[PDB]
Amino acid sequence: VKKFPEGFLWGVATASYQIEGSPLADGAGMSIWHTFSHTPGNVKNGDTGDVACDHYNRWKEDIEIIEKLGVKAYRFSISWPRILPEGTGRVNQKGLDFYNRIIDTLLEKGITPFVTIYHWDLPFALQLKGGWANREIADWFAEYSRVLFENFGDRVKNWITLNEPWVVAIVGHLYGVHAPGMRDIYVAFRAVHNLLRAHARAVKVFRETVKDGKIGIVFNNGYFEPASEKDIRAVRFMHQFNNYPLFLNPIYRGDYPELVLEFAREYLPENYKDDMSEIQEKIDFVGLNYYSGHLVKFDPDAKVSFVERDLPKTAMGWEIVPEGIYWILKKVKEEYNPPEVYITENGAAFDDVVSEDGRVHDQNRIDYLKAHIGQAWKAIQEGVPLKGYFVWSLLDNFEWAEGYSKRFGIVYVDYSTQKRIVKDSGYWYSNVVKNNGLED
Ligand SMILES: O[C@H]1[C@H](O)[C@@H](O)CN2CC[C@H](O)[C@H]12
Repeated sequence: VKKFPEGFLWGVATASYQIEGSPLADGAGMSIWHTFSHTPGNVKNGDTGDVACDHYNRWKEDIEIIEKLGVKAYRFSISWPRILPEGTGRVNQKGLDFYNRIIDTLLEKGITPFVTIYHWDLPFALQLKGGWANREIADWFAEYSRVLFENFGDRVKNWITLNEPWVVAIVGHLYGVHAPGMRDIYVAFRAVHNLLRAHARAVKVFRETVKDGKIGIVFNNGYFEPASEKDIRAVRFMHQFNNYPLFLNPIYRGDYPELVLEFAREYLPENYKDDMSEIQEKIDFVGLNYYSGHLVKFDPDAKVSFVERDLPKTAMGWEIVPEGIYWILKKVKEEYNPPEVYITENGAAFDDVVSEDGRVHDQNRIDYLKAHIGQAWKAIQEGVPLKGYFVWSLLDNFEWAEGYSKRFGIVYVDYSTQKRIVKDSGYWYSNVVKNNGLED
């Protein structure tokens, strides 16, 4: 058997825009995901977050599912424009009320809330003022975070400033595949830098307002392997750029990673080091998301291309490489030694079907999760201070530019009826949580 530490936090995760629907209900302002998805051509099948899983109405039911599964922690995000419809200034009590009910319910049911302050749904009003490209967002984000802390910090004690700031910056502002849908490398690197400044300002406000809780930040990570000797530097660059070092080198060491500076120095503000002392504001934990591995080789035509491997893949076409989760956990301890780590997302999209027996037989997803949980266990045996693990996601949901076409839930959602059907993977996970680990 593989038993986890006493009190290890088994969780599930969601994000506001992906599950809630009702984006303009009760005085909410538009987000950049509302306006991005309502722009033709941006999202597969013209899908939007208008209805999603209708969690805005079905939240009590969904939490009852978490409870019934015995899951111990719920990572969810707050929609900024539900709270401050113009991004700064006016606070919307109905927005606070929505999350207050969720928080109180979780606590009543003995489930630990982990709140993601920013999970990509920037108020559209702030995008008009440049959004993450504008240095003043450190102020706007600080003011937003302060509202959350003042209203919820008496009850919520575990906070995450930003979800995947690499994606926010690069996918949103260089690739243009996510909101706000821009393709400018100078903007994208100013967004990187402003994300860090905003994160640090929020941590600073947190220390002034919630003297009893913990705060961290969540990064996407891939397991990059070289296509050979030589290539190994291509791997070094992808790790430094795409993984936690882009942000943790500033936080812990006060500068960007060496190979990021080699590639991107000219795109960063001329005097960006002036902000590094503030960026080093102390954090309580590091959240790592992990899903996939990539074979990487140097390619002269960022000087990196991916090499497709004949490995099992998910419906995203992502290679399944469970040892990657062990690697990234080892590597983060070795590089920055954060006092606590969480796996804040791990999961898989498969072509789920409801069988004639009314069940969803996702053995592929069970196998995926089991292998990664096993590799995480290993890291713990070797001294990584991993305190919890969160499955992405509780529910099938709006998967950004792929729309509803990609199902990551351990619970199936029939969008025609909003019916929830717990998948075999959800039942399997509940048993893992109950046993505090693998093989009964
Ligand atoms: O739905 C998104 C989520 O909002 C992000 O935090 C990153 N994720 C990685 C896998 C899947 O793309 C999931």
